[PDB]
Amino acid sequence: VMYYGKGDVFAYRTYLKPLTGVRTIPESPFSGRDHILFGVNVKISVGGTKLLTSFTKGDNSLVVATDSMKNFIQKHLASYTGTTIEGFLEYVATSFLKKYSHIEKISLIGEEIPFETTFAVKNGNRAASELVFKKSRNEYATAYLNMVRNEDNTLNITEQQSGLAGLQLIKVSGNSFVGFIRDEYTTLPEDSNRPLFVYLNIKWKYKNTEDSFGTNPENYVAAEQIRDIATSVFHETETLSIQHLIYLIGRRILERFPQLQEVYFESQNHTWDKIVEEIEGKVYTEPRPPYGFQCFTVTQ
Amino acid sequence: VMYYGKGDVFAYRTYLKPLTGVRTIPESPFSGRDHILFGVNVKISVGGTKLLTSFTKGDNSLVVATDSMKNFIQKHLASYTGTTIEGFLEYVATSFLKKYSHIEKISLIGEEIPFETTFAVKNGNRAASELVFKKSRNEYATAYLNMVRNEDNTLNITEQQSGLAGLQLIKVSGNSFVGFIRDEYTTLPEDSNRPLFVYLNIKWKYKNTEDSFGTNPENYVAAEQIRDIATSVFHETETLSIQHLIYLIGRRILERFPQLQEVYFESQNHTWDKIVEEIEGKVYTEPRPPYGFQCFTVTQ
Amino acid sequence: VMYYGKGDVFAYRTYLKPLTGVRTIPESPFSGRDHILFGVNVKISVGGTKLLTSFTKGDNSLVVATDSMKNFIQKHLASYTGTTIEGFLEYVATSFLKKYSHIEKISLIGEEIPFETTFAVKNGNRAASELVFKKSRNEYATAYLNMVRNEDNTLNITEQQSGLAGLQLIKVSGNSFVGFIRDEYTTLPEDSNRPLFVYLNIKWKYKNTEDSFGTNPENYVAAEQIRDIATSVFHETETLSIQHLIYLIGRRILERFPQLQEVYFESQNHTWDKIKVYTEPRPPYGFQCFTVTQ
Amino acid sequence: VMYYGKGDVFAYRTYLKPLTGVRTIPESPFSGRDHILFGVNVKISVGGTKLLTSFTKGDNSLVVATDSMKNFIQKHLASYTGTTIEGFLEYVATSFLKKYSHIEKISLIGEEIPFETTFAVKNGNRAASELVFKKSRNEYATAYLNMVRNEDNTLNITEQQSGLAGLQLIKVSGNSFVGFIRDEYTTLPEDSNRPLFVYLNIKWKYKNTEDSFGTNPENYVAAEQIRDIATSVFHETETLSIQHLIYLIGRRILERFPQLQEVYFESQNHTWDKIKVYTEPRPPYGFQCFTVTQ
Ligand SMILES: O=c1[nH]c(=O)c2nn[nH]c2[nH]1
Ligand SMILES: O=c1[nH]c(=O)c2nn[nH]c2[nH]1
Ligand SMILES: O=c1[nH]c(=O)c2nn[nH]c2[nH]1
Ligand SMILES: O=c1[nH]c(=O)c2nn[nH]c2[nH]1
Ligand SMILES: [K+]
Ligand SMILES: [K+]
Repeated sequence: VMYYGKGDVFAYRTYLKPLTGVRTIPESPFSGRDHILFGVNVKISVGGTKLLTSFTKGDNSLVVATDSMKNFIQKHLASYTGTTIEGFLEYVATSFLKKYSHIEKISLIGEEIPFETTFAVKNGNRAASELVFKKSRNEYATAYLNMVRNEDNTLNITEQQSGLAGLQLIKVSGNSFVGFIRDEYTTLPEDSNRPLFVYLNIKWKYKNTEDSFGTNPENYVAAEQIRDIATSVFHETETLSIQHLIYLIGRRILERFPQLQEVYFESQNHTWDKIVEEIEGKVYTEPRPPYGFQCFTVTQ
Repeated sequence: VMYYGKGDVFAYRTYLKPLTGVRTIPESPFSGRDHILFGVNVKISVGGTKLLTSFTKGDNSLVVATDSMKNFIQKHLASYTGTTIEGFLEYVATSFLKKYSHIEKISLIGEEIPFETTFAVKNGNRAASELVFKKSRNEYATAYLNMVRNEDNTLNITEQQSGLAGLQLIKVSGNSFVGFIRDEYTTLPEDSNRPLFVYLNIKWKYKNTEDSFGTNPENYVAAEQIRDIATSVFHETETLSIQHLIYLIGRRILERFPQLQEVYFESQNHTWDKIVEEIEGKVYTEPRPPYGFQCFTVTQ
Repeated sequence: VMYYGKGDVFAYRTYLKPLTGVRTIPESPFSGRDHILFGVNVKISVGGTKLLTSFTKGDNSLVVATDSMKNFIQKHLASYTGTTIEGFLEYVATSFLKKYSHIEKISLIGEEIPFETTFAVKNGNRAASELVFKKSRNEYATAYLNMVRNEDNTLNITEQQSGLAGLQLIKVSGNSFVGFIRDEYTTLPEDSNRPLFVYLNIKWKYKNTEDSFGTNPENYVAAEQIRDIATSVFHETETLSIQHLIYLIGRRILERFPQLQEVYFESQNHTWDKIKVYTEPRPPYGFQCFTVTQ
Repeated sequence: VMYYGKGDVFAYRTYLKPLTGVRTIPESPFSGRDHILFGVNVKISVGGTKLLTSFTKGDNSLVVATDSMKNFIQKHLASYTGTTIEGFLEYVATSFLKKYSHIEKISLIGEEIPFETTFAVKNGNRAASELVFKKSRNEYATAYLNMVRNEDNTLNITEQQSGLAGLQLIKVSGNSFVGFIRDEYTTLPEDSNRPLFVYLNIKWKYKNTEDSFGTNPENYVAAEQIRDIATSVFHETETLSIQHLIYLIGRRILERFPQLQEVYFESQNHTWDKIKVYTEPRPPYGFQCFTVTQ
């Protein structure tokens, strides 16, 4: 392996081109993004056989400084005319490989920095502010893009993924976990009504990469819509495990978005413990640190 | 000094008594709390001259185990019949001092664990879920209560404060910081239009402690309403500094809530830097770690 | 209340004047600091009645920008000729009030950024490097200073404290917690041999503020020495509670350092649960606050 | 993909069998581990075709609860008779696949929880305590193991790696970064003497998996020794980049440990900005990934 790059390249700008013309689904009122305030955190990693002597000899002749990669990313947000985080990564990647022809591969991760609308009273009228936004530390959209320059000097995307990260959902009732193996290592009691608390990271892969860029926005799959499917499916279903929940969420995603090839889940179990004192309302509290987790792919 | 206690006592319960009958203000649509899902993180600290030998001699005869304080808090959330985090602390404090008459002082901090409504589709109807909630890592309500047992064995509250913590607001334009001292230590340029990013922690003190408990809920001041004043005032005003912004927020709070005696601000400045590369849309990025801060009290 | 300032002002300096000639105590090998690499994280807060209109009117005419406070701190680490973090805060505070006559009060917190030595081979000899250091995220020295300008324009120290923060100590045996109140709320079993795991913040106040500056280094009390007293006392004693442990640590500190007026403790209990094998507990943690005076 | 498991399974054990008889190298004093106190944080992941219906139908009949995996790990630390974190993972993996025939693959990550010795006075003599240890939040040993059940029911190790994580090293001088591309996007000045601050994660693979278990301790490679090689090489060399530094560290590791097949580096650049006085940079950090093979 031989890669180098820059992480935590934050970039914020106002008045990105709005995302509109999206295709709606029953589970979500999402209708687009006004993009008055946009933020992204980018990680860039590059490689190429011509970088060998920067490691073996200390020869920096062909090294793009990682500080310069930071400048490159931030400058390209200023000139980006598109509407999605996926399209921004494609713009950066194509531009970078065209600039530096000795680079054979670039990998980009983009994580949206989400902001929420606030309201203000102007002359007796309370209405959405175009100026003041709340920074959110909750869920956010993500994107991943890898691109190569082939031996014949043509350029190709080699992996593209979109995602939703940081979603934390608790369902207070309507969840069971029963019927699991009870042997000499089992101290977990059967529970026909637990308050299941799941962390969800969800990623999806398009059949056609062009659909990820917003160029024809009716074919875009928004992380907001995926989020809203997840919350609806969790509500609708008596869950039998996190495994079965994420299967059902994935099936619903692929049914709603036939342009997707597959969907990938990383879930964690953070369910609260019943308190020690006997019960009045039932009371729960934080568990010990060990957390369950699941990784699962659903394909068309 | 001589105190001991328990921190990070989390307690979650469903169907706390709803908060309704609140008094509205122009800046906020807040109309109450449904309390289907309630969470709080409590810190308890106690003291008393009779605890001396637990330090000086290792005699635990009069020590309430901190684990037992945790049990006490969690059990009392199960039996609490009120509607506010302030009233919950009062219930815990009065009950604890009545149980343990050798304790002379108790200090409680409560931090709400906020949850946000989600939506689900049931038989074609998309509507607020009573089951699935999103855990929020954004702003949250707080409460502080100190109570003593006097030498004559009567009980009194000795300090009570309510608050809002973790509010992060960015205003993209309509902020200036000019006219400050320019001397041999000054490298900051004058800026007539900066994207001011402030962290706000806001605390308030009632004239009459009973108004904090929800018993007559029209006299309650909700952290939600304080939040909404802060966002409105930030929008309405060309800011001249964070100092002047928090003064104006405080004045508006005290005007809207004449039952409050004073309001206290802890603010931090986290404003982004303009990027190094020249500009296309202007682009900003994260600053170096040093952050400005302000502490300020406004009184009636 | 009316204060403003800057937090997280980091400053890293090479070749500060070495701290030497400190009095060594039996609990600790500490005998000074080479100061090849010295880092500090400073928080500055200032106030004064003449700042009122910066809040009430948006008038910045008397505002020292917090960014300029950051520059002031960093520049003064470059010019500081002393040997201790306490002396550095004194230098910053005096310098700042002398520079800005409208400031009536300044409060400073300094946290040392600790570095540890590393091994290098030089001509076959393994020894501590003079060039390569390891950044530590464990315990660290602290200092606190509040200074005011009086109406007669004299400057006065109103608060001064030194400290050790972030010390995490576990003793595998020789600890009990028994005899506490058992009632309707008690589920904790009595335990005659627990692996007590304590977090310790320890603060001390000098009888004579001059002793904190290193001017006469025989009178300086190093956070390293306080750490080593804490571990020695923890080892020596069959503990009966965290309360009684911190009492005994504090008594030893005051006995070893008669120039100290008081010691202050903030402890937390992070003892593992028994499943011998132990594991991490649930989040609630016990804590204690306690002062011993000379 | 179809896996599930448990993360953050902490387990703390006293008096593990000591690691002794290790081969010492010139860069490091390391000569074993007393193992009075031993902590590990384990992540377990398992899979198998027979788990399909636990996802597709909600049938838990073949689900080992992740809580039970936690119990399994913790109990096996109590019964483990070996001397290394790599050997502990092997014991857990073999034991788990032998217990649960429907599991076809298991992946384990183990992170050592590092403790440091402390000073105590015993009858006037200051010495390392056998009872009181300091919890360290600095660098730590790691191990990784993947094991599968074949169709003929043999068990096979498919991946195995050891590591050192969280090493943070700053070298005050003797580092350059010059000669890189300067174009429209370059604002970074050339620097002939920077205080290079690197974070290092270092991983290695043995030629013979048996060497990782400590069974023959002369062949074990301790994370402590890798750390000390890293600091020695950093010291010895006028660095020309992080890229070239990690190349030289890796070459020295493979020379000192011919039983190793490869070394892998994940480095990050956290060098301070110059305001001599330096300060913390803005958040963006450089990083490098690089493998050296024997
Ligand atoms: O949903 C769950 N899946 C699991 O595998 C599991 N194991 N313990 N609890 C659990 N809950
Ligand atoms: O609003 C501000 N107040 C201040 O005191 C300050 N100092 N630098 N920038 C600043 N901005
Ligand atoms: O040392 C202790 N002090 C306490 O107050 C306490 N309470 N529970 N466990 C405890 N341990
Ligand atoms: O060691 C370095 N390698 C790099 O690639 C680099 N880029 N900017 N600074 C750097 N330093
Ligand atoms: K719309
Ligand atoms: K209502």
